[PDB]
Amino acid sequence: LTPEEKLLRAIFGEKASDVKDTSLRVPNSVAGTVIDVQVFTRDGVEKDKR
Amino acid sequence: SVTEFLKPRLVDIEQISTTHAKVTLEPLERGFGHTLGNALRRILLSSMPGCAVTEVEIEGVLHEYSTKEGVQEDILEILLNLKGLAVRVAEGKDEVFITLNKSGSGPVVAGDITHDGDVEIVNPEHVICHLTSDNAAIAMRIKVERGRGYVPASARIHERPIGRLLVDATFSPVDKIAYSVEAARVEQRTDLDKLVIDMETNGTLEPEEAIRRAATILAEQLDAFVDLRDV
Amino acid sequence: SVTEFLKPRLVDIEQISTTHAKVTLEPLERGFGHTLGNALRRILLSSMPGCAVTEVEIEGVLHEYSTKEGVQEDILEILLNLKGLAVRVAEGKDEVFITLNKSGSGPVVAGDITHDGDVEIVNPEHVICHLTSDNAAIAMRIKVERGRGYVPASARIIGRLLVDATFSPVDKIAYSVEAARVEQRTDLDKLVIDMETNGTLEPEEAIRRAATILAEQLDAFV
Amino acid sequence: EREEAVVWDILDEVIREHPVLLNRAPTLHRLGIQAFEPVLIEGKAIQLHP
Amino acid sequence: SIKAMLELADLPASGQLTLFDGRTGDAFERPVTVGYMYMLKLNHLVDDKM
Amino acid sequence: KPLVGTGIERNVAVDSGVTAVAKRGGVIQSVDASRIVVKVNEEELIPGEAGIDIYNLTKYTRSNQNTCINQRPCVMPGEPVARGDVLADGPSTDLGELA
Amino acid sequence: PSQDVVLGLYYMTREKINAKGEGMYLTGPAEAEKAYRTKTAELHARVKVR
Amino acid sequence: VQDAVEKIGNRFDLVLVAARRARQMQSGGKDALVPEENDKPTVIALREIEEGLITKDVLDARERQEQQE
Repeated sequence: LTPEEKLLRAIFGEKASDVKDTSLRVPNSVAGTVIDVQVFTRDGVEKDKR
Repeated sequence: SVTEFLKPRLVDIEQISTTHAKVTLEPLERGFGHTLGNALRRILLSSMPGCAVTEVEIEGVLHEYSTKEGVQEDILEILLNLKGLAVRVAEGKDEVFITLNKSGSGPVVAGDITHDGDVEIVNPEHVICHLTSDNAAIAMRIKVERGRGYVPASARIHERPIGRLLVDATFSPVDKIAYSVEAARVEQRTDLDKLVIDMETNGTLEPEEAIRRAATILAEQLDAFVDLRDV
Repeated sequence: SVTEFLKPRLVDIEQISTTHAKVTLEPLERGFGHTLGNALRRILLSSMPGCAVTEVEIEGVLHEYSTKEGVQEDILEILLNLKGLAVRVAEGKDEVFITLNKSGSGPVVAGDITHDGDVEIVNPEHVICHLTSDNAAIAMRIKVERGRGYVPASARIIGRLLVDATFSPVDKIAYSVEAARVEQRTDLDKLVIDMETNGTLEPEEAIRRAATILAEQLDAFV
Repeated sequence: EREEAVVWDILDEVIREHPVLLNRAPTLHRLGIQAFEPVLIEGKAIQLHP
Repeated sequence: SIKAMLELADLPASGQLTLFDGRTGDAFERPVTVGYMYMLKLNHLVDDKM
Repeated sequence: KPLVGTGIERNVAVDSGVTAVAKRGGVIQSVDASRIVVKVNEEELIPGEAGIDIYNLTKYTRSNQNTCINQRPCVMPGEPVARGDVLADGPSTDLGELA
Repeated sequence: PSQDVVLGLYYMTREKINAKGEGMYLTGPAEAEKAYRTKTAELHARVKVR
Repeated sequence: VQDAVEKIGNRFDLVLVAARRARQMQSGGKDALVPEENDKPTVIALREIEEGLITKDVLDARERQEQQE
């Protein structure tokens, strides 16, 4: 963290950066309807609710 | 005289069918038939109010790109068929909900829609879908709105629950307009003319009401010239 | 609302001269620029009431193709000069007869016309002909009527020569439709009318009367 | 990113007199690159003077 | 054969009709070849190219 | 369909495989936007056969160029069908003709 | 200019024999335009213009 | 820009002089010698050059005066 970021954290104490948002997003200038979702899970990994 | 003109009047309305009419305006002086005909055609073809289907909710359907058991058409084709529904909504309401429940084999048409009496279906023979099984059933909730012009679903300003399907709305009831200027037999003069406007619509709008609405729009837009000043 | 339409908000009238103007109206709904401009153009060119020279008598001249000694211009050019004669006739008169008599050498102009006080010549400096010989005199009996539009001599077909009748004061009208936007609606129309009259009427007044004629033609329907 | 109206007004004021360079391949001579004043249009296609 | 087909359908044998300008209502000075053409929408869309 | 054509449209539509073509003749027992069930004629049964033909239709499947592959029925219940008849139309097909 | 432009300028400047309004005398270009807009004279009418 | 190239003579020299003037009006605090009319610094500089107010010698003289002060 740059020193100014340290001062900003000292003033407002919020700090939640354990994980980074690397998510799938609709590409820009694309509007549509989700018609199918498929989930592939490796053999030996917990299957989520979906 | 020279400075005073003869104002046209609505002399005849001929209703060939429910979706076809001829309207005759007489008398018209030289050149005024073509001027009024073109102005009225451009206003009628562009700026006539109407009512159109905007939202459809079908039970058990999440989006248009799907099928329903016992129905031969896809949901996309059903929405396309609903785009051709001719609905007249009573004045004072810009929004209405109608329902369509039908079970059993047969063509599901517009005459099977349940409406509250403020809605008139002009084409009850319009086919919406086909049910191909005795166990098949369909239950839609259709939303009809008043408007003007063409408002696609994308252009609508942006919660919407999943299942509600947006339909592109063509509000204008006028489909085709033609006009002719023929000779008029008035008193003794021969310079007068007669304007005949042929209107092919979807049956929702009356001919006389259409003519008066176009004339009102033209007069309101001409007021700015009649009061020319720097604004 | 379904009956609510955009009305012009910016109207700019620019006066190049006393007989030339440019009127810009913005914004208009899609397609209304062409509708209004075309309707106004037809009304101003072919239906606007006015007063104009129609018929002429020249002493010693029988046919329009005849020759007159002493006048540089031919008869047809004299008739052409008589067409561009801005004239006002007092209301209640549909027909007047003015006379032009001049002997000498030089330009015979419109200010050498004697009338009965019910006729006003807007352009006294308009050149009617040119006398070349000092022994030559020109005697003309000009008829001025009240009519509508632009009626040529061929449409109206003794010694009377027929002149193309330019009843309408409008000498030129052109209109352009440009793009205009309010908020994010970039499909609106802007109407620009470049207008030129003969001098009898200011362009703004002519636009007002054309719009009044069009509006009164729709009275039975509104 | 939210595409507010004031952003569109700012964009008009930015491009008011800012020339932009148009190029078409192959650039066989220097007239294959020319500068124009941009006029903002609704659509996805460039409008070229005939 | 084309002219016979046009005559059966009560259409001009030249395939040219009289068209009017929708902006002014004035007839175009010459007959215009009006008919029906099979047109395609190629997979070269400005959405994928801007 | 094209109003003006050459006559080869049916060949392309049938030999491309996009359409659903009746393997055996009979009477369409059931029609639906996703399934066609044909009751086969008595002359064309393999001895000891169920006697029905089932055609499951492709509905809104992505193609190699991100286009839509969709099969739409063009038959009614109770309609007789022979061998080689088009039961469903694939993309760019109209009643067995290339569109 | 090329194509339609040229064609238009070609069509407006051609000459026709015995067109409507032949032999008429015109005060200038403005009155020629007025005659054209009033259907008094055709575009291809041989006239005399000041 | 025919008037500007007539007043300067060379297009490249005109570009350089107009760039200096536009930088003076944008980065520096110098004010325009003509009505701005909602124009960008480049167009203002071009108009000033066309009017004859801005030349290379004038810019050098004003720079010398600023250095003296």
